Amino acid sequence: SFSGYLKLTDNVYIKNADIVEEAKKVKPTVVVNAANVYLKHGGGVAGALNKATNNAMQVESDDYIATNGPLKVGGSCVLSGHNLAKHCLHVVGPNVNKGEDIQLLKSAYENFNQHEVLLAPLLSAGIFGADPIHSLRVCVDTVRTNVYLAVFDKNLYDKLVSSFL
Ligand SMILES: Cc1nn(C)c(C)c1CC(N)=O
Repeated sequence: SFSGYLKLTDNVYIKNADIVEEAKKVKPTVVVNAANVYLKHGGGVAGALNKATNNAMQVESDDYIATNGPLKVGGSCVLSGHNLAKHCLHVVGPNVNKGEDIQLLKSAYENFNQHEVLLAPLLSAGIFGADPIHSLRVCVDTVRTNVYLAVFDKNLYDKLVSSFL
């Protein structure tokens, strides 16, 4: 199962890890992707997860968008986890670099509550432009299911742990 995690709360755990390497090692039931409404997995966690699937995630995602249209900011969809997990929960957090409402980050984390355990990144952090300390706070105050957070950047991981209330 999950190893080397620091316990933050009853249900939130955190580790300085590459989420792709973590997924390949654990092969969890659910890996969360930091998706955009179009499921265009270009950069950040999405680009890295998609690249690990040899673009199979993008092919599947384009078929999903052709049938269903775009997701909502704060919304999600469950697709295949390919070689990384049983399922991938594509969750759209607000992108602050696109003027999206930061209040939608709580709605985005509510999607995690439909899954008993998840491997996930911090929503809206990184190239999405939100403060990762705020994202972790919304995560622990919103998610009630077991979430194992993978934070790629060591310096950010240390800052998140040392500032966690
Ligand atoms: C992979 C990966 N794992 N995690 C947690 C992040 C933020 C990434 C994105 C990247 N390094 O391209």
